[PDB]
Amino acid sequence: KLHYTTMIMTQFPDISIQSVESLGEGFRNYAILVNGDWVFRFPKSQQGADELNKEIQLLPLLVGCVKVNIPQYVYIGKRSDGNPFVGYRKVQGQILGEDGMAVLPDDAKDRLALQLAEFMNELSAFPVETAISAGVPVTNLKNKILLLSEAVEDQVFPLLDESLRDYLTLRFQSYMTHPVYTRYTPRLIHGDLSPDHFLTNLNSRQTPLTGIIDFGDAAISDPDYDYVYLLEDCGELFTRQVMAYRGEVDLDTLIRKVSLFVTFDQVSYLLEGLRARDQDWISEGIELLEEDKANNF
Ligand SMILES: NC[C@H]1O[C@H](O[C@H]2[C@H](O)[C@@H](O[C@H]3O[C@H](CO)[C@@H](O)[C@H](N)[C@H]3O)[C@H](N)C[C@@H]2N)[C@H](O)[C@@H](O)[C@@H]1O
Ligand SMILES: Nc1nc2c(ncn2[C@@H]2O[C@H](COP(=O)(O)OP(=O)(O)O)[C@@H](O)[C@H]2O)c(=O)[nH]1
Ligand SMILES: [Cl-]
Ligand SMILES: [Cl-]
Ligand SMILES: [Mg+2]
Ligand SMILES: [Mg+2]
Repeated sequence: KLHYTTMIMTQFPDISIQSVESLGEGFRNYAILVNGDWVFRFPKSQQGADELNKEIQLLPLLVGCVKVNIPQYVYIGKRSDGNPFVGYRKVQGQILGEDGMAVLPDDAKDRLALQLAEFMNELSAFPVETAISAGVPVTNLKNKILLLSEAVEDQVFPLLDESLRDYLTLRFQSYMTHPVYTRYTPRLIHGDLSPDHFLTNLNSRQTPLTGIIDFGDAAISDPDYDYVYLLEDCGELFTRQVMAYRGEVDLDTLIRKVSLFVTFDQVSYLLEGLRARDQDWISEGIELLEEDKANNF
């Protein structure tokens, strides 16, 4: 508390702090709300610092290209050399969350699907070279999944029933051996496009999506990756609606491709629990892998 407030007030003489409250946190950042108005967002690691340095350069170039609100860093602070933090006016609205889309009526879901399709479209139109110049990495997704499959063999396979191992090997091979999945034209992607990052004003019937946050995973990569959490967290029906508005073709094949990404996400989630040495997380991740197999076959 006093730790974050002292850094803020030392570095920003125009901020007089009357209230401070925790707002949210993810794997890479801790966010607090100052005076009900300002989000101060603090990286949790050097990797978080790298991602924030990317966002500092990228987001100002994106503001004028998207039709939702995104964070605009007004305050740029430093913890010490190479350790930035930022402050931005809260992106307004209600975070939708996972449990949000499940309850929404048809007209609202239709409008949200249209707005998300448009947002993805805008990212796919953004000049890749400008993004790279802003520190956005070029992530060859085929090579990333190859490295993942090696890690799984080493760290994950020992924990599994051989039948679940057989399933995972099948999923990795189904992705890796099909050019229909592995070849793509790279684009700027958000990289973590899950509904915990969707800000809404459901009072607006026709334009319920108002904001998107957390661009820390932004990459030049496969645009189909930005469907992964739509499928995992919003469901196949909604995901297919977004795909239709975007003019995707052969949705059965595309859904299969994204479902492979979902499998790999479940592996990744377990690997994070193994890295953290969290037995509850490990057990949860093993269960999610079993559910992935049961849901697909
Ligand atoms: N909370 C419970 C859920 O947690 C995971 O899903 C969440 C991901 O963890 C998030 O992403 C983060 O973790 C990823 C690796 O897993 C990273 O690549 C990414 N950069 C991180 O921001 C993503 N934004 C939302 C998604 N619902 C499990 O998969 C899911 O089964 C489980 O129900
Ligand atoms: N309502 C609201 N919540 C925010 C805002 N910025 C961050 N948050 C919350 O803080 C959490 C952590 O921020 P995020 O950038 O996603 O951190 P990361 O996932 O660790 O990279 C988010 O998931 C939100 O819950 C904002 O502008 N408005
Ligand atoms: Cl992956
Ligand atoms: Cl398969
Ligand atoms: Mg986040
Ligand atoms: Mg992030």
